[PDB]
Order: sequence, then structure tokens, then C-alpha cells
Amino acid sequence: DDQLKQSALDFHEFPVPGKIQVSPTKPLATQRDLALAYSPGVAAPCLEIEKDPLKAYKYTARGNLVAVISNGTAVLGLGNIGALAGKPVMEGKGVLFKKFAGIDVFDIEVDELDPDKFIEVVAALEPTFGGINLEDIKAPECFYIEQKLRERMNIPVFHDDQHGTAIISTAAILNGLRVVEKNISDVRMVVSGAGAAAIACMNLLVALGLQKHNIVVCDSKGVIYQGREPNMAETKAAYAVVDDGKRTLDDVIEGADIFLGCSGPKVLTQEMVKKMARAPMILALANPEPEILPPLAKEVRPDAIICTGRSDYPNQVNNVLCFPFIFRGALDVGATAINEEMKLAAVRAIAELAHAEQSEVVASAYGDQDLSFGPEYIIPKPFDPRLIVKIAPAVAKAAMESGVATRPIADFDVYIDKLTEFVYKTNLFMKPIFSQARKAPKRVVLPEGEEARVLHATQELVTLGLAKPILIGRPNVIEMRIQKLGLQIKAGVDFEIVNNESDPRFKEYWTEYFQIMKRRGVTQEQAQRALISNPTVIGAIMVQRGEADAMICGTVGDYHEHFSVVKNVFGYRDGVHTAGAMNALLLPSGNTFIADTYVNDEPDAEELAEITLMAAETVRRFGIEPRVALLSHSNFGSSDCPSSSKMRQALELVRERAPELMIDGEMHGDAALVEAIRNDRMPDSSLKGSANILVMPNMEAARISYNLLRVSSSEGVTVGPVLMGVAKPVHVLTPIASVRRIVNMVALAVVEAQTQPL
Amino acid sequence: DDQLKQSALDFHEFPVPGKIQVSPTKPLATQRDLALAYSPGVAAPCLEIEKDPLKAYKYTARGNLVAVISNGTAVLGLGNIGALAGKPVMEGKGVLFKKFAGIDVFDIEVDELDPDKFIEVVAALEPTFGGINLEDIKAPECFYIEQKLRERMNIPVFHDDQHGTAIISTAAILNGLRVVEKNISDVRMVVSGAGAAAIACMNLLVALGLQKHNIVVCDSKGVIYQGREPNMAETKAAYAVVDDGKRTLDDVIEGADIFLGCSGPKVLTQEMVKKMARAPMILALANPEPEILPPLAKEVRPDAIICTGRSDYPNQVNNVLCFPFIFRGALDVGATAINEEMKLAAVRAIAELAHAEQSEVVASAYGDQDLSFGPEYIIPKPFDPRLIVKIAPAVAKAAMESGVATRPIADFDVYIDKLTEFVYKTNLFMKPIFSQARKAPKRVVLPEGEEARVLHATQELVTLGLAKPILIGRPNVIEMRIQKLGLQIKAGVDFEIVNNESDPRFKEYWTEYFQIMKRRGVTQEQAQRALISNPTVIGAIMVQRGEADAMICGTVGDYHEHFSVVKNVFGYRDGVHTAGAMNALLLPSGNTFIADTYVNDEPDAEELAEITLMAAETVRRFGIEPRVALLSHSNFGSSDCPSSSKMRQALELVRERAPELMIDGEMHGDAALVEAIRNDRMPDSSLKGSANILVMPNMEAARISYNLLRVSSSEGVTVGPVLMGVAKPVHVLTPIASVRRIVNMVALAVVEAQTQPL
Amino acid sequence: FKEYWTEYFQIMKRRGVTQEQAQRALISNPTVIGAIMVQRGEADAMICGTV
Ligand SMILES: CC(=O)SCCNC(=O)CCNC(=O)[C@H](O)C(C)(C)COP(=O)(O)OP(=O)(O)OC[C@H]1O[C@@H](n2cnc3c(N)ncnc32)[C@H](O)[C@@H]1OP(=O)(O)O
Ligand SMILES: CC(=O)SCCNC(=O)CCNC(=O)[C@H](O)C(C)(C)COP(=O)(O)OP(=O)(O)OC[C@H]1O[C@@H](n2cnc3c(N)ncnc32)[C@H](O)[C@@H]1OP(=O)(O)O
Ligand SMILES: NC(=O)c1ccc[n+]([C@@H]2O[C@H](COP(=O)([O-])OP(=O)(O)OC[C@H]3O[C@@H](n4cnc5c(N)ncnc54)[C@H](OP(=O)(O)O)[C@@H]3O)[C@@H](O)[C@H]2O)c1
Ligand SMILES: NC(=O)c1ccc[n+]([C@@H]2O[C@H](COP(=O)([O-])OP(=O)(O)OC[C@H]3O[C@@H](n4cnc5c(N)ncnc54)[C@H](OP(=O)(O)O)[C@@H]3O)[C@@H](O)[C@H]2O)c1
Ligand SMILES: [Mg+2]
Ligand SMILES: [Mg+2]
Repeated sequence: DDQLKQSALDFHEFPVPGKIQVSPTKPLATQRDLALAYSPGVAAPCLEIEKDPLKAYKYTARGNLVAVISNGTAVLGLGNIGALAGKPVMEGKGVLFKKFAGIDVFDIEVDELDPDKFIEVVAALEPTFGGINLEDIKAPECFYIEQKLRERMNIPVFHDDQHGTAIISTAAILNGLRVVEKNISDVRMVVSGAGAAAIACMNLLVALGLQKHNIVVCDSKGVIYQGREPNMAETKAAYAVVDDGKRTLDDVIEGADIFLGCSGPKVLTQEMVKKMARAPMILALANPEPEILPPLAKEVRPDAIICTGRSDYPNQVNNVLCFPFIFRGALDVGATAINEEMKLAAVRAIAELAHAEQSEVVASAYGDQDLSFGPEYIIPKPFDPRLIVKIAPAVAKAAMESGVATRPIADFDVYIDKLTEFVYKTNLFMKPIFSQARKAPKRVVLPEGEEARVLHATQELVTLGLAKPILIGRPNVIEMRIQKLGLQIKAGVDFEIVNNESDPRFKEYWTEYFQIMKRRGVTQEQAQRALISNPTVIGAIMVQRGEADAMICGTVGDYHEHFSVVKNVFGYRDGVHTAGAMNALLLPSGNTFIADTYVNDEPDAEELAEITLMAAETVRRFGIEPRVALLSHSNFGSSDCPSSSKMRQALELVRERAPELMIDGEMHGDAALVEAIRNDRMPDSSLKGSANILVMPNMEAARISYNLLRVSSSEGVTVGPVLMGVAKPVHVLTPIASVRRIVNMVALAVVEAQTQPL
Repeated sequence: DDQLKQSALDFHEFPVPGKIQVSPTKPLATQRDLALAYSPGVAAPCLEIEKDPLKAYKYTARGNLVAVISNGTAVLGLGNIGALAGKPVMEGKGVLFKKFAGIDVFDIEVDELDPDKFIEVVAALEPTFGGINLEDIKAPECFYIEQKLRERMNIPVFHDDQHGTAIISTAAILNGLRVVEKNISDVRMVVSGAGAAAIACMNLLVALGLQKHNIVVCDSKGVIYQGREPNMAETKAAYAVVDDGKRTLDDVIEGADIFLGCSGPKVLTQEMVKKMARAPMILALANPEPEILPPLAKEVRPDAIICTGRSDYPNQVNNVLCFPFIFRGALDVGATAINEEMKLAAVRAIAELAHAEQSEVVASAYGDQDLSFGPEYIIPKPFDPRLIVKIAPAVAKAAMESGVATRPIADFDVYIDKLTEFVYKTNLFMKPIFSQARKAPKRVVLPEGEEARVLHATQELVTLGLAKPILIGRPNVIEMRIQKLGLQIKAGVDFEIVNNESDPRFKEYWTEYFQIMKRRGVTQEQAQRALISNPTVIGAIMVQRGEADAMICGTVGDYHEHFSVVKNVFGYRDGVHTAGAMNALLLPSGNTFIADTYVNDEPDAEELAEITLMAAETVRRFGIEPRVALLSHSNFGSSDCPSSSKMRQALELVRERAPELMIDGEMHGDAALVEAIRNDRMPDSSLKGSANILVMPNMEAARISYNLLRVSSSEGVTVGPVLMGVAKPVHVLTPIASVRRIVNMVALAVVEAQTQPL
Repeated sequence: FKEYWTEYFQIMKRRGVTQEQAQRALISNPTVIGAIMVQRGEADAMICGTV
């Protein structure tokens, strides 16, 4: 716990406190715009809203924000710690809101511990938000707040902690009945636990068609029957059962077709599973520890379908399936609330998507797709790119038929086109790489073993279990620096040290290097010096001999001093005559790759075509459809310099060698990234949307552009420089490489080594 | 009004509604970070705040936001129109907050029309904000709200609409007494008007040292004396005077040393000024129309000092002097409120800055500096870059001595260094250009007169009075397109049309062109064709003949087809042998210029040195200190390609020819923009901070980098491409030029033509 | 070691040698060590090149 505690504490404490910030979306540097954006001109918009209140959407940005409001009464599993102490959780919830759907979130921690004032303040804050996600609140005051607001608010009010997880649970049950081959009106549902995210689920399931008399509710006290306490509170009498001696979970665990558990860990015992019914449908939503372990249920009864809230098992009940996309559906039409119709229109799109998987470009073999509608796959993945095109139009149509939509949409196809254009610019492709690497770690040698960044990265890799590292350097220096940095990695146990000043394999290593380079200017004495003073050579020989599977080098020195060694020892991949390096950037238009940043100073047309094909294949392996643009200062033949002609010839060669690849050129960068400019210049261009692969005419342009964009349009680091064309898994980094970049590159190298490391 | 109404309505209605947006400041695309940013890891930060509540500043971003809260009871001069209808004004106020100081603003329009619930909701919203700027609220409920909050809030509460303008008024009076040579305890102050931004000013002036019995208050009723109404409300009895027959403004206008007017236009008459005292000190803060016209006061009495709230006169009382910087001072220390000490510590820094002007790099002769402490200059300019270094440390020191500061600062010099680093990246240099151009418009010919963008720009230029335009094209097409676009410009009155198909000056024009180009491959017949089919040639001959002062061309066609004409007709400036083009970008590090984007395909070392010197001089004329970086894929001699050696030679030449210029190289782009990387590589580099001029080795790198940065790191448009080295004021644009870019370039050309157009 | 590699870096900082590269050179390149020794006056001459 201490290591994880320190990692989380330092996750955002040192560089900048917090996890979100407020940023403007429009520019302001001039005069005569203040005369219009302020008092002299701002009077005209105001008088329009006064005459037409409905015109507040054209001249303002009112309806796009959501409030995440808490009081800190039940902070995760920590309980009542206060509203202020719960700010990090609310901030992280807003982060998840923004990262998965693109929802602006204001996180508020009201200090009120009384309900009445809670509704007072939330109703006062009405004009600020288009929807209020109540979070970290006890019961049953939340229901009262939501009902009073919805009957007093002309704007959407949606407690997500109830209704969103209700939707996710309901969709996992409607599709589960298909697999178990049972009817909704004949199944028996048993629930052990009452709380905030249980009553909404029960209401949704009852409105789905399930009989109320077939539902049994419980808590820590036992079966919630009639005649248990003199003062038995509400939200428990509408679902209570008559007293027939039933008092515990096991009394109703027999014959239960569905078991929706949302309270308490370690509740279901092996005997209860043994005495359960056939084809169990267990929904153990408990996050810190589920009600029943999915490995434990599938052992005693292999016919059980388990839909947990954890990230370690499939069919994950994560609210990131609910609060991003359900709120996005509610907002995009401008509702007045999510009634049962919208709650069902959203629950049916999720279920339809879960049983209509059709591949459509995935991360090659990187990871584990296994997308087949069955027991192990009942709901869409937490960050499915398609869950904005299926939910938002569905909710908009439901609102149009329900009378709560204020501004109807006429042409839906344009709407889906706009939403898919929006979702094309988000792709978290490093998670499957990390998962695949964790599935089977490989041996990776790091020649710069004395570097502080490399030691930090080695600690992280050992903690995550991504690879088995081998460090080259002086043992005394490495141990002293590990102690100075306060790391927990130990030589020999966590990682292996190769002493470059002394090793029993010195003779074999330098003899092999001499045999490689004897007719390339290297004498035996020079080989002996190289196997002592050049760790890259040691690592390359190690890889070639099969004592390691991959190598990450280049954090010290110049790129070509490592690349020359790599090329000499490994050589090119079969059928390849050139190599290139690709760097990745996250721009507003999406993930963007820049090709040949480090290898070739001035490639010719054939080299450019080979680089383009390799880059397209590599990007395809990430799960991204390649869209290539050949860049030049000439815009579609406007210049006749030899560089532009070379780009045109490379385009012809690429078209000859790969007719299925999306590519155009030669063109300017803005035309490559902005579709409107390109459509103005070349209406019938084969390149659609924004290009994600930019191939440059020469080294200097590529490197200068990449450096300026990296320091200017900085939105995180994924991979780079990615080396292509070499016959072994190896990448050369740069001295400015960060710890996260090193870890990512090691994971990518492990994944490459797993599949025939050639 | 209709034209301004349409301009303001379309200012932000068509492209995107609204004027602000919410943007994150940290990246999120990976896994294993959700395990730390959320539930599994987010528990560790929460338990730390529970044990230590003061630790909420290290693990959260709590204290940086301000609420701008209104109820729409007095919207500017429109009165009571509602809270929702006042959203554009609040949004614009937040825009001004962010643009001048960098303050995050949440704009709220509460529908409550009752005070008690207003304090209820604002006190409920305490944990969201570090300060509440009450706006658009009547009196005296605001005082009650502020007092109750400050006595119930442990966080800063600062009604800016009272106290900030009180500070600005007080600073304009303390410095005014120096000019008028009078004592604060012996002056007579007369006020005609009671309102929100008058009682705070009176309180501040009384605490400054002025006697209460020397202050006279008035309203529409008249003198606020005792015994006027049976129920005379508060905030008027603490300053009322005894009844001696004084009932109107003129009864107390005699002998008044200071006249602070903040209510009503057209209040002071000529006779009142005639019967006033010597050295009048008039503060007419009325925004829509001042109490007395500054031109009217200075005529009857030339000894009067007037400090108005308008932008048409000096000594402007604009809250952009108050709410950005005073709130910044309050926030940067983490106060508990702005008491009199902070209110005075901020008012003394403003006064000290107003009478301690020392130039320190201004916009050359572009505009009107005239910074001399006198009657016409009593307060710092509304967007003075230095008003964050003088106010924030002053307020922090005042808080440290007052016991309201929670986290004291030890080393102040580091603090001022950080603040000046922050303020170095903001410079609104186009406003002085626009002002200087408006002072003396010039004749500017636009060869592409039939373009829709050019017609829109011509309409804007005529409206702003920046230049006298001359359009070249077919009159029928121009009139038909003007009618189709619905513009109000009329040929012959607003602008002059030159018909390229018929003009009585055809023979002289083509004869002059032939005389220029007879030994450069142009026959007489070719000259006759050129003076019909090439509008750029017509415009260039017009400029050379003195029938126009400048030309803006290039919105259609290729850059070099216009540049060749310009070079042939005009030639180089005396003492210059090469030309270059500079493009401007607004990056996170500040205004950034990229040199030689369009002229020279591959300049040599001497050409690069000349380009660098011209770019440095041009940037200096904008009011920006030039800091040049020579860019290459080689980092301080790491490569030996001819391009890197050329950059090194150019560096040596530049150092020889300009020893006073800040410059270094050759280096990578990231080292040029990020000081930490450069300090790591070259500790003793002469380049300090972030470079704002990037000189590129060849055309392709410059253009590709500029295009990618413009479409990716887009933060508005200022100028570009700026042509340097030509012997006449002319600029060649590109086909992708926007209307705003054309207007800006025309203004720059006018300013260049005003000063010896060579 | 520190004085030697610092002097070498001061000589070669604008010739493609970083501080880390200078530190590596003052360990793996005896010719550089001898040349710095001679330039510092701790030796009068150097004979190198047998390898
Ligand atoms: C994975 C890697 O390889 S990382 C790189 C590791 N780097 C190193 O190990 C470098 C350190 N080692 C070295 O530099 C060399 O092994 C040396 C110079 C010390 C010795 O190698 P060489 O002198 O060229 O020859 P050789 O391989 O025969 O070894 C000589 C050794 O045998 C000993 N020896 C002496 N006479 C004899 C003999 N007749 N027969 C065998 N050994 C003998 C020597 O004393 C010497 O001992 P030592 O090296 O343990 O001190
Ligand atoms: C600012 C600018 O200049 S924008 C560019 C404007 N462009 C133009 O004006 C192009 C339109 N004009 C033209 O192309 C030419 O003036 C032309 C071709 C029409 C005529 O010019 P030319 O034939 O070369 O010769 P010249 O200058 O002597 O003019 C001939 C005219 O004189 C007339 N003329 C005939 N005999 C004689 C004579 N003995 N003496 C004088 N004029 C005569 C012709 O009928 C003709 O009349 P018109 O041009 O009004 O119809
Ligand atoms: N979608 C999700 O991921 C999700 C959503 C909600 C909850 N959860 C998880 O579910 C658990 C409880 O959440 P909650 O909203 O129900 O909070 P809660 O109501 O505060 O706590 C669970 C409640 O269930 C009862 N309970 C406790 N232990 C029990 C046990 N062993 N057997 C039966 N009943 C027991 C108690 O009710 P009484 O005190 O009234 O007897 C207790 O108050 C937590 O682990 C939480 O993380 C997950
Ligand atoms: N810093 C600034 O730029 C700034 C700040 C504040 C105000 N102003 C300007 O000052 C004016 C008034 O603002 P305010 O806050 O005072 O609003 P206000 O109180 O709502 O309106 C002005 C008040 O002054 C009185 N008044 C009106 N006309 C008058 C006249 N001709 N002579 C004397 N008194 C008159 C009336 O008070 P009774 O109805 O009680 O008699 C009236 O209610 C507006 O033009 C406003 O824009 C500028
Ligand atoms: Mg929660
Ligand atoms: Mg105001």
C-alpha cells in the first residue's frame, strides 16, 4: 500500500497541484473587439434574449456544463471524512467525465449537512448548469432533491450516481437474459443490499417488466420484511415482503435467476452458490471488493454470468460506461430530465451495441479483442469509441417523441456524421499495449543503467510487471544512486546487472563483435575496447545471442552513434532496404505521427515510399486507420523544385505498391490537417478528414516541426521515436526522453518481441 | 447603431455561440493513471486533507477561481431586463478578467430577486471560489451580503464593483493632489450621485484622510440633507449634511477642489464650471456618457484634470485597471478579504507606478506614448504589463503584516521573477498600430477588388476609418457582389474603383512599365497586356507614381508572381540586398515570429544575417524585445551538415554586425522555446527565457512548421506575412488570408507609409 | 575527474559534446585524458596512437 500511496500522492502533487484547470476556447488580443464583446456592443445580444428568451443558445454558451456536487458523507470506502477532504475524488470524477465523452464539469463540495438547505443551494445554482450529477451523498435525501428539482427545473436534472449505473445494470440484464434463455417476466431476482445505486436499478428493472413480488431486498440487518422495526424508513417498504420466516440471504438464494448485489464484500458463500439455480446471473457491483469473486463463482458453477464493477474482469460495471455517455445523450438534445423513455432509449442502444459487434479496425493482435457476444462479453467496453453515435441520437429521438426536446434536429445523418467526426480524434491505444505486455513479459536490456531516469523507469516497470530488465553499468554507482533516489529495486532479484568493467562473457562477446566488423575497420583490440566502453554494443550482442529479447537505448549521446551499431549488428528486416523513425503527437485533430525524424537526412522517392508503407503498417497495428499526407512547401504542383517532384514520384510509387491506402499530396500542412482548406483547393482529393501520418521531404523540416509542435501543442506523450525496418526489436531514444516515454517504449518493445522478434 | 448592432450580434453568434469555454490543463490518455487519479489511488490524497486541512493546496487546485454573480437588475444602461438576459455581459466581464490578469471566472446569473436568499446561495457556494465579484446588483443589499460573508467566510470575499473602482478612483485622487498642489485634509469634495460604486469610493477617501464634513452627496432628488423625506434610507444618512438651504449641485459647486461624479450624464453646466474653484479635480466616471465632457471642461477652464471612464480620453477609469489586478493581488497571497490595508497597499502601488514611468521598451513611434506624469497622465494604462509585479507582491506583503496570509513567502525576488516571467508572454501590440493608423489614414490600393474577403475588409476599414481604399476590378462585378453580400459601401464615396478594362491613364501606366522592363524581356505589346490583365502591376505603378501610399496584394495566386512585380518596380531599400517574409504566431510561450517563410528558397549565411537583422528591427518596432534563435536539426555543433555550418557562420556575422542583440544557436526548437532544456545543454547561453524570433535554414522547414503550428497551436491572428527589405510599403498575402488578417495588414501598411514611405 | 571533464566540456561544448558525453570521454578515451593533462601543464608531451 505504501508504494501505491506514494505514487498516488505524487501523481499530482509535485509538478502542479490538482487534476483539472480552466482554459478559454477563443482568442483575445486586439482592440475594437472589446467594443463589441463588452458594454458598447454587448448590449445588442442582451436585448435579443429579453425579447426572445429561447435565443440564449445562439449568443451564449449556456448549455454544455455539468455540476458534480458532493458533501463528503461517504467518500468511496472511507466513509464520512468531510466535504473538503473529498475534493480529489470529485476532481477525478470530472476528469473521467471530460476524458470519455467531453463534458465540462464543475466540482462543488458544499459544506451543508442538512437536506433542506441542500435543495435550496442546488436549486439556486440552476442557471449555471444543464444537469447536476449528485455524488457521494447518503439516502434518501437524494431522491427528494431530484424529485423537487425536476418538478421545479425547466432544465435537465440527472442524478447519475443512481440512474446511470441503473442503466448500465439494466443493459447487462436485458442482454444477459438472451444468453441464459429466460423471460423478463418469469425470472426471480434477489438483492442483498440497499443504498443509493440500488433503488434506481430496482425502479428501472420494475419498469422493464419484472414483477415486484419476485424481487427480494436485504441489508446488513437481513431480509427487509414487514414487522421488523417500530420505525422502518422509506425506500424499503415499497419493496418489502411479508414475514414467512425468511431472514437471511440464503433463505432466498434458492431459485434466484438474477442476483443484483451492490453492497458489502464477502457476502456469498460456496454453499449458497451450490444451492442456487441454473444459469446464474450475478451482478456484483461492489467496487473495492465484489460480493462474489468472478474466478470463485465460475469454478463452483461454470454456467454463471458475472458482471462486476472491477477492471480486472470482463463485463465491467464502470460508471465511465454511464456518466460520460448517458449524460452526453441527455445534454446533446437539451432535455428537461432523463425520464424512463430516455433511460430506456439509452439502455437499449448499449444492449444493441453489445450484441452487434462487427470488428471495424482494432489494435491488430495487440491485446485481446475476443469481441464475441457471449457469457464473457455482455456490455460494450468502458471506452468504446462508438458509444456516442448510438446513444446521443437515440436519446435525441426519444426526446423528440416525448415533448421534452426544445430544438428539434431535422437531418439525423448529418448529426451522426458530426458526432463520428468528433469521436475520430480520440484513441487510447497504449492501454492494449500495456495489457499485452503484462500478459507475457520479455527480457529487455537497458545500456544506460546508471541514469536516474532509467532507474525510475526500471522501478515502474518492475512494479507494473511489464518486463524483466537487464541493466548495464558499474554496480557501485547503480546501487549508490538507487539508495540516493530511495528506490526499492534490488539487484539480482528485481533486475540483473551486467558489469561492463568485468564479466565472464567478455571474450565471447568481443570475438563475436570482431567477427561481425573485421572487414569494416575494426581490429581485435578495437573490438575489446568497444565491448568495455560502448554499452550499446554490449546490449546489441546480447540481443543477437538470444540472452535478451529487446533493447531500449539512446538516453545519452547522439542518435546515429547508437543507430550505426544497431544497423551493423542486426541489419535490415528481410525484404527491406531502408529504415526510418516515427514520432507521435496528440494534436487537436487527434493522434498525429511524423515520419523519418531521425534516420535519413535526404531520402529519395523510393526511400520515401518504403518509409510511408512501414509507417502505415505500424499505425495500423496500433488500431488507427492510416491517412497519409505528403507534405511540401508546394501545394499540388504549385512549385517545381526537385523536392516537390520527389514527393510526387513517391506518391506514384506508394499508389502502385498499396492501392488500398488513403494518401494524397503533395500539399501544405494546413491542407493536410484542415479538411475545409483541402476541399477548397482540391475538391476530389482521396484524402478524407484529417491526416494522421505526415511524411516530410527532409530531416530538418521533420525534426524542427516535431520539436516546435511538441513544446507548443503539448498534450501528453505516447510513443517515439519508433524505429522501423530493423531486424530486431530495438528503439533509440533521445537525451530529452522522460521516464514515462521510456516506460512506454519498453512496453512497445516487449509487445514487438512477443511476436517473432525479428 | 444598426451597423454596430449587427457587428456585435455577429461578433460571436455565427461561428460558435458564447465567448468563453472550459478547457483542461493536464493530459489524460493512458491506463494505470486512472488507478491513481481515481478510486484505487485517489484515496491517499483524501486521507491527507482529513488529517491536515491546510494540505488542500498541494494536492488540489482549489484557490484560483472567481465568481462573477449577477441577478440582472441593472444591466449597464438597460436597467432591469432579467438575470438570464444579462449572461453576455457577465461572460464579457469574465473575458476581461482572463485577458488582463489571467483569472478563471465562473459567470452565474441567479434568478433570486430577494436579498436573504442571495446571501444564502452565495454563502452556500463558498467552497467553489476564492473570491466573489458581485456585479449588476442594486443597493444596499450588496453591502449586507459582503459584510455577512466576510464575517462568516474564512476565504477572501471581494465585491469588485465597489472596491476595485474605489481603488482606481482613490489612486487617481492621491496622484491628482500632487499635480494640483493641495493637501488631502484641506480639500473640498462634492459628489452628485449615489450608487453601488460611490459608497466604497467615499469610504476609501474618508480612510485616506479626508474629513467627512467636507464631503457633499447628491442624487436626482438633490442635496442629501437631513429632513427631506419621512423614510430616508441608509447609505445616505452617514454622509448627509444639515439643512442650510442647499438643495442643488450648483449650491455646493463653489469652492469644490475635487468633484467625484459617478451618476447621470449631462449634469454639469458651463456656468457651474465658471463658478468652480481653481485647479479643478473632476472624476466623471459615467461610462455611457460622462458627467462632463473632457473636451468641454478643458475649454472653459484649462486647469481642470478630468479622469473619466471612457476609452476616448486619457486617465481612463476602466475597471480593467481594477478587477484583473486588484483581484490578482488579493488571490496571489490567499487573503481572507481586502480590508483597508490591502485596499491601500494596492492603491499606493498604482499611484507609485503612475508617477514613476521609465519607458523600458515601447512600441517605437507606433502610436502615442507621451508617458509623462502630468495632467494628461495620472494613472497607468489599462493593460500596462507591469501592473502584476507592483500589486501582487505589495498585497502579499500587506497580508503578511496583517495576519490574513495563510502561506507566507520567504524570498520575494524569486516571486517577482516568476510574475515577470508570466507577464512576458502577453503583449497586445496591434492596438497602438490601429490607433496610429486612425490618426492619419493613407491611400491603400487593393488589386483583388472583386474578392468577397476584400470587400468585407474594405467595409470594416471604412467603418473604422483606418485607410482610404482604392479597388481595382470590373465595376459591374464589384457592385453586384457588394449588393449580394449586403454591404453599405458605395463606389466613389466610401472607396474609389479603378476599372482595369478602361481608364484614361492606360497609356502613361503601360509606358512607365515598359520603361522599367524594356531590357527585362517585356515588349510594348506585353506591357499593354500586363496593364490590363495584372492588377498587381497596376497597383505597383500607382504606388510608384504617388497616386497611392501602399498596396496589399496576394489574396489570389502564388506569392512569387506578386513578389517579382514588387521587386522589379520598387527594388530594394537603400543599403539592402535581400528580402524576407515574417509570419507571427501566438504560442503558450508568447508572441512568436518565424522568419523567411516565403522569399528565399535557400539563403546563404550573409542573406540569413540580413534577414535576422531586419526581423529584429521589425519586432523592435512592435514594442517587443527581440530574442533570436537560429534553428537546426543540429544542437550546438552535434552535426556537420552544410546547413548547420551555414547557421553557425550566420551567427558569427550577426554577432559582428549587432553586438547588442540577444541571439544564440544553432539549436533545436525545444531548446529555443524551453529554458530548462537549453540550460541543461548550454548553461552559459546568452539567450535568456524563450526566444520570440525563429530563423529557419530553408524555405520548406519554415513554411511546414508555420502551417502546422498555425492550424494546431492556434490562438488568433495578428500579422503576416510581413515583407521586409523592399523600398515601398507593400505586403503580399496568401489565398488563405482571412478578413481580419487583411484588415490588420492594411493597418500595418498605413502605419509604415506614415513614416517616409520608403 | 571533475576538473578534467569540465575543462574538456568547456573546450567542446559548441562542438557537439554534452556534459555527459564529456564525462564518458574522460573515462573511455585515454588520448583525451593525456591531451587535457598536457594542456593543464601536468605533462610536457604525449606519445599516442599505438592502438
Ligand atoms: C557481457 C560483457 O562481456 S560486458 C563487458 C565486460 N568487460 C570485461 O570483463 C573487461 C575486463 N576484462 C578484461 O579487460 C580482460 O579479460 C583482461 C585484459 C583483464 C584479460 O584478458 P586478456 O589479458 O586479454 O586475456 P585472457 O582472456 O587470456 O585472460 C587473461 C587472464 O588469465 C591470466 N593468465 C595468465 N597466464 C595465463 C595462462 N597461461 N593461461 C590462462 N590464463 C592466464 C591473467 O592473469 C589474466 O587474469 P585476470 O584477467 O583474471 O586478471
Ligand atoms: C490605371 C489604368 O490604366 S488601369 C488599366 C486600364 N485599361 C484600359 O484602359 C484598357 C482599355 N484601352 C485599351 O486597350 C486601348 O486604349 C485601346 C486598344 C482601346 C486603344 O489604344 P490604342 O488603339 O493602342 O491607341 P490610342 O492610345 O491612340 O487610342 C486609340 C483611340 O483613338 C481613336 N483614334 C482613331 N484615330 C485616331 C487619331 N488619328 N488620333 C487619335 N485617336 C485616334 C481610336 O478610335 C481609339 O478610340 P477608343 O480607344 O476610345 O475606342
Ligand atoms: N457501480 C458501482 O461500481 C457501485 C455503485 C454503488 C456501490 N458500489 C459498491 O457497493 C458497496 C456498497 O455501496 P452502497 O451504495 O450500497 O453504500 P452503503 O449503502 O453506504 O453501504 C452498503 C450498505 O449495505 C449494507 N451492507 C453492508 N455490508 C453488508 C453485507 N456484508 N451484506 C449485506 N448488506 C451489507 C448496509 O446497509 P444498512 O447499514 O442499512 O444495513 C450498508 O449501509 C461498496 O463496496 C461500493 O463501492 C459500487
Ligand atoms: N467605473 C465606472 O465606469 C462606473 C462605475 C459606476 C457607474 N458608472 C456610471 O455611472 C452612471 C450611474 O451609475 P450608478 O452605479 O450610480 O447607477 P444608479 O445608481 O442605478 O443610477 C444613477 C443614480 O444616480 C442618480 N441620478 C440619475 N441621474 C442623475 C443626474 N442627472 N444627476 C444626479 N443624479 C442622478 C439617481 O439616484 P436616485 O434614483 O436615488 O435619485 C440614479 O438612481 C452610469 O452612467 C454608469 O455607467 C460608471
Ligand atoms: Mg461515487
Ligand atoms: Mg458592472
